[PDB]
Amino acid sequence: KIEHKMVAVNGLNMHLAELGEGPTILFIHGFPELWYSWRHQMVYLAERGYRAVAPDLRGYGDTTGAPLNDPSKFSILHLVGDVVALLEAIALNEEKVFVVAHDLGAYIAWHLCLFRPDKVKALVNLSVHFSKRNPKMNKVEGLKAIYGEDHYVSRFQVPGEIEAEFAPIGAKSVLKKILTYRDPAPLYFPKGKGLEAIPDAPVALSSWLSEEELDYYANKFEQTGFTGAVNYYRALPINWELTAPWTGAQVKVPTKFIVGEFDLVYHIPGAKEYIHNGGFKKDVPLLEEVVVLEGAAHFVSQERPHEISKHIYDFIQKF
Repeated sequence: KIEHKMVAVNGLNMHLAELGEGPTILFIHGFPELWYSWRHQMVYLAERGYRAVAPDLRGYGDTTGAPLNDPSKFSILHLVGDVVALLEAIALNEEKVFVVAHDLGAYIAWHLCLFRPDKVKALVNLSVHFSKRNPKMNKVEGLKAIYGEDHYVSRFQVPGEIEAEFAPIGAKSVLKKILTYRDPAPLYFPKGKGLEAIPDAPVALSSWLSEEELDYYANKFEQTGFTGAVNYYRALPINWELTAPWTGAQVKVPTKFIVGEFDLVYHIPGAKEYIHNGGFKKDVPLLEEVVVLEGAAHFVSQERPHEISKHIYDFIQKF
């Protein structure tokens, strides 16, 4: 079974979940997730001679030491810093390791590969495509322009506001709503209206999530709150300023990209065109073909654990 340790990483006490032995695979979770989201893949890959490592990121679960009052400490540079420190601590010998990441974890991973391609052998990213930096505006301003104030990324900007919205509702209901979400439209959180703006899917579609599995998540966020998680989104404006030096730069790491057909991120305007029609291959010259999972929504690691697990294995076996 899975071992859990606390490692000192970049001024954090970082919780790390470990299973297996062999070459290392670093798993980076998304929002609003935990090491626990990789559960199926850790097992599948450990049993096949890989060493699965999955941290809780800064601000999430059992990882501690990050000031919730200051979003700026959740900038993309801090995050990539954490990963690098982590790899020094636990990779040790291995010149290079395999990375698998989802959602914001994918965002972090892209930047890991931009900033330190010497550390990564090969990459599997889920949900979030490489996004070219828009010299005109940042993502928050861009998404707010298209979808309005109620767009979740906007509502998340001001500290306390979204936490206040969730307070009366409880972690469990909120997590259920999000994890179970299937619409390709983005989420909205209009002021005072709680979760009422989010449509429900047929209960049958979310059978992959179990009461037990949901409770794991609910119990963690009950104790930590959502501030650490949400601060990632808060740091997006600064992230734009800080990533200026990498205008025009390319990811030089062999990459596989997998996305669910109904993934809200896949349906950002221009995303499909960018992904399928060449732009994505231009920025990521070693992108081996894109995989779209038919009938899958955002949380593919958990919704389609076999398909995901197998794709990961078939790709890293090449190396």
